[PDB]
Amino acid sequence: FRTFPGIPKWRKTHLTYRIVNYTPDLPKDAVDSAVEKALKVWEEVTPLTFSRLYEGEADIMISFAVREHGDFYPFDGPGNVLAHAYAPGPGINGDAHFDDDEQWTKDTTGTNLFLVAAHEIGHSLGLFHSANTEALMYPLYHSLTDLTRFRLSQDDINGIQSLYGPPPDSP
Ligand SMILES: N=C(N)NCc1ccccc1CCCCCCCCCC(=O)N[C@H](CCCCN)C(=O)NO
Ligand SMILES: [Ca+2]
Ligand SMILES: [Ca+2]
Ligand SMILES: [Ca+2]
Ligand SMILES: [Zn+2]
Ligand SMILES: [Zn+2]
Repeated sequence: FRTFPGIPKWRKTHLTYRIVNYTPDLPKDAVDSAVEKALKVWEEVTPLTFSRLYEGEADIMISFAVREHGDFYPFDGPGNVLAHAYAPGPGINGDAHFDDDEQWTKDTTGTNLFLVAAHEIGHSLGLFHSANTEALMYPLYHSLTDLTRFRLSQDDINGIQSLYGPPPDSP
């Protein structure tokens, strides 16, 4: 696995997130659910937990945008770049932006928000891209991915636990 230069990481266990805006592609509940599920994937392999804020500045600010949207990395329209996130830290760091020129769906008919979100939260937590072709952190989306068999690879777990450690206990 790979981390960010300087190995940035959250210095606290209880993190907060907030959905800044909503895409027209899906109903609000579908967006909230996808994000919650993406966060759950990581909470179960670390001693971290997440709480939602509806106002103010949360650690992880989530939003949808198109083309130029404020940062040094404008989106490219439909296809190619699907989203991007920033390493742990204050301000824009830890935030995740989704390209709304993509057709976000709850399933795989279009671009599954859950899968992409899970990958982005990986960056928000301090993980960069992996060369391991089975890792969630390997930068490649495929429409034929089977959601029912989704799970983190050992490379993703090793990586995230090298930063925050494993959960205090297990079933
Ligand atoms: N087959 C495997 N292992 N797939 C994982 C994987 C494993 C298990 C289940 C699903 C997936 C796919 C998750 C989707 C990951 C996103 C795919 C990358 C799309 C292109 C993109 O948006 N790239 C930017 C890079 C921007 C750089 C611009 N210079 C990025 O990465 N942002 O975060
Ligand atoms: Ca932030
Ligand atoms: Ca795009
Ligand atoms: Ca869209
Ligand atoms: Zn952005
Ligand atoms: Zn990525």
